[PDB]
Amino acid sequence: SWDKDVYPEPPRRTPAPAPQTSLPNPVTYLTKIFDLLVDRPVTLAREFIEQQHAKNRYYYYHREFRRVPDITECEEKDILCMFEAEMQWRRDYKVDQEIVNIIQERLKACQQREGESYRQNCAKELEQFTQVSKAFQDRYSDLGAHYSARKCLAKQKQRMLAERKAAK
Amino acid sequence: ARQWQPDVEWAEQF
Amino acid sequence: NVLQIVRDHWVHILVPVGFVFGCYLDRRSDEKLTAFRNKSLLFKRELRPNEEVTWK
Amino acid sequence: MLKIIIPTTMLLPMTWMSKHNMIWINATVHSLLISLISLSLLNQLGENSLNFSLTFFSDSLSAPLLVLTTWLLPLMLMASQSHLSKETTTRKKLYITMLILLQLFLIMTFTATELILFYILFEATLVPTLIIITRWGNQTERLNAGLYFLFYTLAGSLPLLVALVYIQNTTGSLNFLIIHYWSHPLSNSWSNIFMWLACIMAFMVKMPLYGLHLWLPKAHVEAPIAGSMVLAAVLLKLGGYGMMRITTILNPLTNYMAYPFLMLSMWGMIMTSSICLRQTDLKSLIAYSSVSHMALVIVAIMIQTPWSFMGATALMIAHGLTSSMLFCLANTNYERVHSRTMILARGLQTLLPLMATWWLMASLTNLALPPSINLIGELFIITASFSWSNITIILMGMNMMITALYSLYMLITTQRGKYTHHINNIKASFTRENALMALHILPLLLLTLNPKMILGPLY
Amino acid sequence: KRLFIIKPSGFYDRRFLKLMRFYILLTGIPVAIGITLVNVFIGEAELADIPEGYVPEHWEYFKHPISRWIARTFY
Amino acid sequence: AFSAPAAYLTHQQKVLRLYKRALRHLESWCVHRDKYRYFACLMRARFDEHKNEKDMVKATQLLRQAEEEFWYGQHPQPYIFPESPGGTSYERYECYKVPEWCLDDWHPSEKAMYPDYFAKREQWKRLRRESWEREVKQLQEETPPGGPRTEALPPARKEGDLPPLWWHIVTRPRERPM
Amino acid sequence: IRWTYARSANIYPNFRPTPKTSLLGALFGIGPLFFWYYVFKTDRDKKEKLIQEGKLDQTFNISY
Amino acid sequence: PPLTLEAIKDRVLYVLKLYDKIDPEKLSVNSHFMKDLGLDSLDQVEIIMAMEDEFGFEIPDIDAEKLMCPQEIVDYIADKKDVYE
Amino acid sequence: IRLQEDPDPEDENLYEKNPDSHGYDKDPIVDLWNMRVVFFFGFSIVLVLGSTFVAYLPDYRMQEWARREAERLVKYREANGLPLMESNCFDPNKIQLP
Amino acid sequence: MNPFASLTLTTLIILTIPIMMSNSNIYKTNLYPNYVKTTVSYAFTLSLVPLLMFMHTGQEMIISNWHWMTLQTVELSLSFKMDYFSVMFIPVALFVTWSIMEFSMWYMHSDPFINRFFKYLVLFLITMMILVTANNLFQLFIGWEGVGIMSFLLIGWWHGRTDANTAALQAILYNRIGDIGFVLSMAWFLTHSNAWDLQQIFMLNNECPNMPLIGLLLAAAGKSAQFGLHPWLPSAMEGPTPVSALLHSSTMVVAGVFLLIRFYPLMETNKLVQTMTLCLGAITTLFTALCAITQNDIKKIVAFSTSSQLGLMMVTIGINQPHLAFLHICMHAFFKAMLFMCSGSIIHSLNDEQDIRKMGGLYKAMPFTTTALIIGSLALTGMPYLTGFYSKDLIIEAVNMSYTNAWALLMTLIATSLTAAYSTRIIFFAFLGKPRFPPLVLINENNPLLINSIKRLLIGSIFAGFIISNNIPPMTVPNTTMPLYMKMTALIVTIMGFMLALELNNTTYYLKFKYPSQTYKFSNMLGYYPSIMHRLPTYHNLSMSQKSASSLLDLIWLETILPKTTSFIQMKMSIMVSNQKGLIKLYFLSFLITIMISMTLFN
Amino acid sequence: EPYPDDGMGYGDYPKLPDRSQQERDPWYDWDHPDLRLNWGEPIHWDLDMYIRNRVDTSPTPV
Repeated sequence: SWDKDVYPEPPRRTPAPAPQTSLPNPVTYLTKIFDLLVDRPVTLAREFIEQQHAKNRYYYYHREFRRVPDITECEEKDILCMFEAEMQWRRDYKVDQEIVNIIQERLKACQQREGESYRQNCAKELEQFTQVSKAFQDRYSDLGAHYSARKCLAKQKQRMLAERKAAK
Repeated sequence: ARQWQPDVEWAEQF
Repeated sequence: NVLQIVRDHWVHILVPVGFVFGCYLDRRSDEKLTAFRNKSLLFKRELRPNEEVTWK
Repeated sequence: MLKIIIPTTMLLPMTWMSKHNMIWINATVHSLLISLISLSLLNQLGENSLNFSLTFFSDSLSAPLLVLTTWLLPLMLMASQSHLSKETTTRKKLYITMLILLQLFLIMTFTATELILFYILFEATLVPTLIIITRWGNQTERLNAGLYFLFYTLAGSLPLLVALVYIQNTTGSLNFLIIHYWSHPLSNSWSNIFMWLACIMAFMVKMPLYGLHLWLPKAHVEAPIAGSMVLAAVLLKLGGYGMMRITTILNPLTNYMAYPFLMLSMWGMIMTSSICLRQTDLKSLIAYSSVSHMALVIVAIMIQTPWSFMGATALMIAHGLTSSMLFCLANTNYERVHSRTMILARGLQTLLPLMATWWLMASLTNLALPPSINLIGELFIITASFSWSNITIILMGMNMMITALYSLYMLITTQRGKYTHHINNIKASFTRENALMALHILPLLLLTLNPKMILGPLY
Repeated sequence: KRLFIIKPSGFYDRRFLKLMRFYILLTGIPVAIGITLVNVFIGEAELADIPEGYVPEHWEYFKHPISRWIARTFY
Repeated sequence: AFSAPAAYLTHQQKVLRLYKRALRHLESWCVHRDKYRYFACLMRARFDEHKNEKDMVKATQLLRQAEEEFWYGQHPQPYIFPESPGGTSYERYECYKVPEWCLDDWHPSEKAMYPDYFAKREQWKRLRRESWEREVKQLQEETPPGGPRTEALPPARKEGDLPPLWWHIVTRPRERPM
Repeated sequence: IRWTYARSANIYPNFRPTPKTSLLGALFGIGPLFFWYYVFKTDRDKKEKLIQEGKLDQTFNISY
Repeated sequence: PPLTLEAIKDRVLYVLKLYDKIDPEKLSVNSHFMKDLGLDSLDQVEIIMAMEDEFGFEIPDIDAEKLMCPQEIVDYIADKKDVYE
Repeated sequence: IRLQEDPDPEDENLYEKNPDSHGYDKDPIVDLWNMRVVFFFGFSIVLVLGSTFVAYLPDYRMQEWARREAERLVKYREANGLPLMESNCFDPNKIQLP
Repeated sequence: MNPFASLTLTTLIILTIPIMMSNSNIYKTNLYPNYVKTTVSYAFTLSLVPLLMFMHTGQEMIISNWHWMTLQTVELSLSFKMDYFSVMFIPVALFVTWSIMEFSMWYMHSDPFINRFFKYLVLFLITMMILVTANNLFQLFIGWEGVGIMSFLLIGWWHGRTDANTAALQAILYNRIGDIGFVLSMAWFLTHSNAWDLQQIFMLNNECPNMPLIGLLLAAAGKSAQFGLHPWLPSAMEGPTPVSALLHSSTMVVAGVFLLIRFYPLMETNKLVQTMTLCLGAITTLFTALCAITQNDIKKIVAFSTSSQLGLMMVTIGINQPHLAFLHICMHAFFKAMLFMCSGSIIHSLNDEQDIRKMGGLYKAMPFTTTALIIGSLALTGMPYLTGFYSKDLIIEAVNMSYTNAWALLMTLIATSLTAAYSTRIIFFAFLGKPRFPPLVLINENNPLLINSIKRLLIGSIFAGFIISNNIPPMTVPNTTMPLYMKMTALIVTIMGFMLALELNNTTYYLKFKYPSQTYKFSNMLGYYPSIMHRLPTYHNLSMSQKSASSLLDLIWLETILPKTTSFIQMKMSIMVSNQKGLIKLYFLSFLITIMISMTLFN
Repeated sequence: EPYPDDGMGYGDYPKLPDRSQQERDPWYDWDHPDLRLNWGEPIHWDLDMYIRNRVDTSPTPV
């Protein structure tokens, strides 16, 4: 049920069977035996369980957090606003970690899927992960074990001052 | 074996 | 022989009663800290009909 | 947190008013139920701590330690039953009361939200531990060990009290939440340097640091089985918990000031693991291994990186379980042969087969066979140190090799070879001892399946 | 020409193993059966967008049924 | 079963031990039986050549030189009997050996499985318990005033008396216990 | 018992600060610590210098 | 391989009979090599080596020198191999 | 030097009086009930029920929530051409540089 | 494709069922070993299916079934890499384990804890399967350490033997010294590539640096008993012969070569690491073959041959020919396992006699074992169109036809000659000649288990190389054209070694005695590496521990510095303060002094 | 012979010959067979180092 856009997979191109020999193919008969002995019972069991699940269907919801004022707009020593903003920053930290995870999963799946042509046919995913890794490292790397919204803000300010100096 | 308890020599030091 | 059983095995009621009492006192302390029950900027909602507190 | 605290307090009246026959049974049952209650604390919101009240809060760091302490109490009672059988009812009740007071103090220390209250409870643990060691120890050196333990810890702690009062005066609050949220950076001045030293040194003493670890071997060797179990599993971990908590205040100076303690811990781990190779007493060997693992934990804390902190938490829990189990396994042999000399009892695998398997599992965990939580913590610490310096791998790998060597040397000497001929008092292992070893081992192996529970807040 | 084999008493270790297995299974087998029944019949919840004007209860944000029950009962 | 050692090894015993060591190492070097027999007869002739030397100093010097030759000519990997010290099977069955005192700790149900054996064991226990006092008395009587000057133990002087300190030798675990 | 006592308890009572004991203690106790300080400090300082000069590769080093 | 006492005696007498210096006819279980037969010490060493090669177990030198008789060799082998019949 | 009682022999094996000692006490009934209490309330209850409680503990760590939010953000940003992860954690405008 | 994953996972999971049933009554019953053997045989039969699917369509897969834990941006999950290496090695290892267990049933029948022996063997197989079928460095480490621990347990099967315990500790020590490199590689990959999965590691590390490859090389040297860490494998023969044949002969030792093969894409980039691997392989081959030449224990000879073959595989890796290295692993499994089983049969027949000098004239006494050993030795020495010919002949030809360190190539050729030499040694001393074993003759090879177990491996040795080589897809460009002498170099060297070994062995018959040469002492004493290396470092480390860390610092100097000195100062001050004089005249003067000093100092 | 009085803590303990337990005669019936040691015998200061498993000082062929 996973979204294809979030988890892209290249279209599957499977060569058609083109036997050139009289000898029976063992894999075909073994696979038919597997289908009959295993796949059919498994499919029937899953059919029964899915019927049971459909009999009592209940839903769970994905929580939505409204955006709250950031640390930049929080006054000094304003522990309420600082607490709200820091919790928001931590949630965003987790979300960015998950984003990096998704891109890395794309990377590994591409490495496996392409095969011996991984170096060339996986370039786009590698570029995506390179961009994401650079962004993530700049935003969150080196903050330390006691990472806080204030420290990330200070790092961003340091980076911006360095950029202004580069502007000269 | 039993837990060591002060002897006379140990007591005499005090 | 109940009188005998309870008279010499009543000590087994102390700690569970302690758990019950601890739950009660913790709920009281939650009562004390209700200032921003629904005054946050994240979970602040309009009380749904037939509701007086969001228990927060 | 009162859901746990109040029942623990009620444990004392139950123990005192229980019948002479039923003291151990009631204590064990209700302590186990309390431990079951503590498992609720493991459910931790990722972003924020569980702030139960102004006084008490729990996070992904305190929760595992609280669970460990609550679990440890029943195992301690089970282990201590045997050697206290001759003792009078009042003394047995006093021993149980000391254990219960220790659990209460440790729980309040772990859940306390104010550094001054944490200090009061963390120092308060000395009294029950000191009483246990110096009243129910079996050797003449129990008194000297108690003096060393008490004075090392107090000499470390008192400057911490002065520093905490000074912080209260300057920042205005010692509540951990406020300290974390405000947390102004420190400056590199001699006064701030000495404040950093005052904050760190007490926990550095509690977590046996090379040069400040002398108390640990004496105390663990000379203490009764329960006291050794608490000291290894929990009392050492108080230093790690405090150091992880206290490090927020000392942000910048930690880089400059870490090098002495970092070098001391890194070299001391090798030194103590080597010491274990040539030790002639089983308890002393276990204690020195504890010292080495806590040195790894100290390195993790000083580096101040998220992976290092996760490894530190995992290692703390895993080591507490493994060291307690090792002490209990040694105590069984001590009770049977009434000596702690490793050479005296040999070939015990033939005589006591299942205890041999318990020893094997404990030693494998000690040498960090994956996917043990011990290995998870050690590996995370090792990777964090590798980021800190690639050269760190040499010492850490050497320590891993030495740890494997000494663990399997203990296993080979005690449980392998020909049985000591003259010793005739070896008797079939009791269900109690095997149950204690299983209660130690099974939670440790199970915790591997879900390791996020012991990976700490930074997870 | 059978010869007696001198070995340590195995009754106690075997007894402990039997008791440990019995006490583990006493609640495991019921627990395993309960888990299988719950998953087979009650099933896991389906993710659905919050209907407009509805404020879900805290337990309604977790997929698994037993997790929902734990969240409702104890948290 | 090992006999008590003596304070020193006599010159004859040292020569005999050298002879045995040389023959065994030669057999190690001479894998095939025929070559071994030929060179072994050679070695026997070598010993016979100075078998009858009258001067003890000369014989001692000869023994010393022969030992030096042996050390130079020792096989780097001499053959070791499989169960001998250094052998592949030395102490292999040690773990299977279990002391007799362990049976006393058996649960009564376990002892029930082998009733006749435990009846015989009780008989042997009675024999030891009765014999201990007389054995101690005999050891005291035979022992010289200074003390035992050798590890050798006296045999039973009179009928109805077991050899002193006999229990562990008699009841030693079987070589292949299984 | 004598072996265990001599190897644990009797050591300090029969120890006297001597030239050999003092020098060996100094060397084998504090010597290694300063060697490891030199090594780690030099390595760390070099790493920090490279980072400052932007001449170190951390392209995918996003997990410290 | 029960290795009964009679088998041990038979094999020891086998080895000794195949020994040229010993004349087979006068060889007996109680024929001391030193006294009844004419074997010297080195012959004692050789015979002990032959026995240990025949049974595949090494007789320690201290015990080896004291045998001085075939029956002694048989009983010592029985003791080492735990032969009770 | 003192009148003291002889050192007690090694504590009598609980097996001798009761072969099925189970340890835990001299009295067999208390031994059995102590073993039963330990086994039940630790193995059956704490380990099995506690392990199940930990295994199905509701995900308040927000791992699934984080994954869902990340999926939404990735889809939206890729659709709109915006970079997958912005380099600035906080919007530059709000910051007032010195 | 759908059946592939299910069958591949079921093959591994089926093995665990006997371990789970160890708790049940079957463990007590005699049926447990047969049940374990039957489980292994069924697992092999199932494993054949995925292998056939791969042969048909190259249906490689990666299965991440369970998500263990997500650590910030790093996800650790249980992932199985069902690629060519795993899909082929699983059947070979399962077949070898099947034969070895059938043989063990006969060999270990007398052993009281036979059920424990079989259970430990199944555990080792499970750990090795984890090692082979791993897509994460952490899961591979689980397999690595599990194999090490199982080797420790099985090698010291007889706990009574002090030698066995020493061998187990030695194996653990050397393998841990290797594992230092494994930990280094894991740390480097996590820190730089931010992943422990092989796929991301390959993707990011286009040009792999040196440090992680050197750490992997150290781990491979530790597991495969390369020079400097080689002693543990020969000492491992202290364990029961089935344990040696299964783990320390054909399956466990190959782990390091398998570790390097798994990282072959990274290995190609770095030239220095390839050269180091080649040199280490050459050193191992030459040294181990030379040591084996003069060894008088059959198990020792076979173990040194295994070490030399591992060195040859490492050389193949150094030549940048990994798939040939994997093929050599596969074929060595068969023939070396068969050889060790034959040695076990000889040992059992001759009442636990392992010295070749005491074994002779067994060619007719044991016809089937003699046939199995002859076939195995021919395959090991590269006899054409046997299992060895398909792997070793290609390895030699590729080594010649490539840019190579000259001494490495010379050493490899000499090593092949020495392999022929020691095969001749075993055959000549044991099977040929006149019987030198003790009089009572108990030779009886007529056991169905022994005969069938050796039969399966004999058929595999004879025919497997052809089948595997033909079926596997071509993975290297062949060295089509080469000088005739280059092509025949392997046969020429092997035959020369055969001739020289046979000539020297015949000279032993001659009634001439010469005192040992220095070279013979060097070879027989294993190069003196054991004598000096196992004594000088151990003595210094333990003595340093006791003399310095335990006493000079812990018990003397630290105590003197912090505690003792402070206590002494306090005691002296207490003696000063409590002068115990109590004279009014004395301390009232102090009052006067205090008053004057106060007036001056404090105004 | 006592250890030299250099303040290293050996004190009265005898300075026995530095021989590994392997060197001791295997055939003798030692009180403790595995350790090749006798009851009441002075125990070498470094016995744990010199046990049969651990360092061996036995004479070598070369």
